[PDB]
Amino acid sequence: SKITFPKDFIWGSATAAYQIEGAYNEDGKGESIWDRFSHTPGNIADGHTGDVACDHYHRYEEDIKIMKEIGIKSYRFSISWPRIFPEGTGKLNQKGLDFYKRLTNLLLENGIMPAITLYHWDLPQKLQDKGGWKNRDTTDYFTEYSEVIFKNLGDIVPIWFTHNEPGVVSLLGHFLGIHAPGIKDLRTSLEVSHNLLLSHGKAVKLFREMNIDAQIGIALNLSYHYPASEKAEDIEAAELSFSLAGRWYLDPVLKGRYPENALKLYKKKGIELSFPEDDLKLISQPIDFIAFNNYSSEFIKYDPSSESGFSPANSILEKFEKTDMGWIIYPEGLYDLLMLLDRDYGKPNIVISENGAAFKDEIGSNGKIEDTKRIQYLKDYLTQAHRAIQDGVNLKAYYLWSLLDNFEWAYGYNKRFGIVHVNFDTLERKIKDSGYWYKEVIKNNGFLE
Amino acid sequence: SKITFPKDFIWGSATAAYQIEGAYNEDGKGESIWDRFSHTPGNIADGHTGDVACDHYHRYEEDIKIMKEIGIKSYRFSISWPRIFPEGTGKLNQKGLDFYKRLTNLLLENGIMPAITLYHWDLPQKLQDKGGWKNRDTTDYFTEYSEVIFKNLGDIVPIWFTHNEPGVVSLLGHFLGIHAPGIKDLRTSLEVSHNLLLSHGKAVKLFREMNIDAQIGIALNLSYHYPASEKAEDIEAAELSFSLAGRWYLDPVLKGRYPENALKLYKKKGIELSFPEDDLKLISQPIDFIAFNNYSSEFIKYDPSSESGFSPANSILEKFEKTDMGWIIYPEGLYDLLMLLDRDYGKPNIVISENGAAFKDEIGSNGKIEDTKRIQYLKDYLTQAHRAIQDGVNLKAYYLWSLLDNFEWAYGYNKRFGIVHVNFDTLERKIKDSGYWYKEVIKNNGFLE
Repeated sequence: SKITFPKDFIWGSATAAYQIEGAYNEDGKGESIWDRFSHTPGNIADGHTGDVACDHYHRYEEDIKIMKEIGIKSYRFSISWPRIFPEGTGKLNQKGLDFYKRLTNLLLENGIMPAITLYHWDLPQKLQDKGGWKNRDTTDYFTEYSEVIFKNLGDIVPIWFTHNEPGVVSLLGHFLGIHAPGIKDLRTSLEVSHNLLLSHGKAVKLFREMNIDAQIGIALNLSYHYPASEKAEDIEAAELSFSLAGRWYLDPVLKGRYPENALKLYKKKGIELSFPEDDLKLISQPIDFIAFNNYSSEFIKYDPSSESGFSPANSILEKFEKTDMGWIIYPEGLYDLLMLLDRDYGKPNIVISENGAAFKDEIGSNGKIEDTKRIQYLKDYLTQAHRAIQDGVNLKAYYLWSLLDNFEWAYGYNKRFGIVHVNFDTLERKIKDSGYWYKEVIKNNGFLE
Repeated sequence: SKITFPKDFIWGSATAAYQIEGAYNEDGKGESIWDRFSHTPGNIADGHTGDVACDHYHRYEEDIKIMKEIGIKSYRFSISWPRIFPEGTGKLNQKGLDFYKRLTNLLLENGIMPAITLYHWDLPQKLQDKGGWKNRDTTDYFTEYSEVIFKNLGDIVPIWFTHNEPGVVSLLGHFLGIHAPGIKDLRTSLEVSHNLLLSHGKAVKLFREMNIDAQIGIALNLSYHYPASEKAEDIEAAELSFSLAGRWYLDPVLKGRYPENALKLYKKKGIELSFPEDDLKLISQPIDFIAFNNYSSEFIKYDPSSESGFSPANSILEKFEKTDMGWIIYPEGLYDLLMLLDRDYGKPNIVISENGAAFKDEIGSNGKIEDTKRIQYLKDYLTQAHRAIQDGVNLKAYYLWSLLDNFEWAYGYNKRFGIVHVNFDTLERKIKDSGYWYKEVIKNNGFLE
């Protein structure tokens, strides 16, 4: 029927600093927890690292020329804290500022709109030696680094994101220890989650003290959690999952409270931590939008066997086509989530910081990546993005993960979310057909479903 | 019978940069191969690191005050290449220069004589990413860093050392892989040995050209290798040891050649390497003294089972008292060595860069270390040091390993060579009776054995 998005609708594409930049020990960059986690056997697939990656630190001219060829209206990227403070606090590395100052000024001049994320998982490894995000002092040092970025880049950068997916940091990084910094303790994982949100609060508070003419938010990891069957135990098992997962960070930020059903689950395993009541008021600090990262959806069943009181319903999930990551494809799962954010947090302004997919790419005998599946995935999800805007959602932006094939954390370079293929041996970019598609979607401001 | 050393004789004590300094990521210091090797499980005992160590970087005032309170006339220490050049070459780091500038000036102003080692194993990790010592271009970068140190600290600082124990670096670090950078390939272990020596040559050749009013040398790991029995297979086995071990580095430096018997061992397992045979004239470059590091002596027997063609004669070695390291005590094994270097290399000027011993220390109820064994060890070895000077040897200096308790590489902090006890929780120095002994031994010159 032709879908057309709002005229003012910002199209964009996203990347992260460690994932693409490289140059892990150049121009006075301090070590990050990821440099350190990446160097140790057993952590990354095939013993990959982010030492070189896409080498975006040197080749950012070539990238921007590509970005403009496709003609994205907004490039979402991450600032490396260790390039701005190698020691987390103290001596400013002016080289690392200049790089991001330059990059932003090349974006503005090429008519592309900058969208900065202030913490995309790096954490200087020096703050990790004094406890990292467990040491509350880190939340102040985050604010110092936030301050210096705002002074320099404040006004000229419209869209800000304090943190990317604090959910995965605390869960994978501090409880399961298959992300950096590789810690494995439940109590610590909950102390960090708080200390992260607090750090978001302190940045917003400072962002209002300075009065930067720009919009700030927080990028959360969010999926819809559907019950396995419309039965009291399974509906409740799902509501507890979403609470432990995405509502644990949504409710403190937007409702100035932690979800009760989750908190009860923690104390039933003999764990309470007395969050000071003032900290939640500081976390709840009003924000100009909520941003989130979606890819799939979860199907939870009741399970006394898991100490959680629930588990995935693998019976149901083995009915969907799966991405290369093993994650189900379910486009409507996006719509229902948008509607959940609309009908639980007061019709806020919504941004999509990340949405995309990972399929096995090849360069064919024609020297081209014909990733019809990625394209299929994309347009399916974007039809449900549109559907939600039609039914009254305030979705202001869509950022495609990712612009470039990059370092996918504990999977290494074995998974490609890029719309621009990157050969990690030659560092040659080949714009995918999902790149050329996206270009036309931005131009036409839609596609004929 | 009282022994008295020459009146000019320089008494000293020795430490290394990574073993005491700490501040492993402060004031722009680049990562080293040791920082990297320490941070990986299964390398260092009890997962110990040199991240903090004795924290000499911040507490050097205190450590000089002690150095002056005890006699010592010269302090031998190591400069961290990564503090000078974080990337091994290119951008300076003036904060790293100023630290070692300031340190040396406090030594000259407290009437103590500086003795600098230029490479004590902390190769910048960036150069290890481009092949490290196996990439010949590291032997040029070594010279660049040497240049900058000579410009600033050349004429002041009388004693220099190009390398520390390049025998261990190549054997442990690049064949056995139990030292940094952890590599396990024989071929690569000999290519590095050559590249290290070559790097020594280039530094001495650059020294002079600049015309620095001071003496340069090289600190080599050196024992004596006694045959198990006075038999043709055992005498020869012992000669082939030594040749692999210490002579491999002695002969190239002082004779301009590699030991034949050894080279013949390496071609018998199908391994040659084309020495450009003019590098060897650059390595052989005359040098003002030869320095070495002795602790024990080896007793080799013939062994067709060991693909070496020899092994330790455990039958004999189990008749000596043993240090905490498991190394035999044999004082006369110093003398015979001091006669072997005196005979076979043209009565050179000799320095002892290191001697000392590791015994289990306790703080008694009197809050004092009564390390009678360390004192016993010391005086036993020094008596044979004297004996060699009486029988003609040109031994100009003795440096006690070590001033402080430190990071003993793969053994962690489990081993104490120090004459100054260091508590690696509090960082409190308690001078170790062996310390107080050594103060009197410097003041009255020798001692009554």
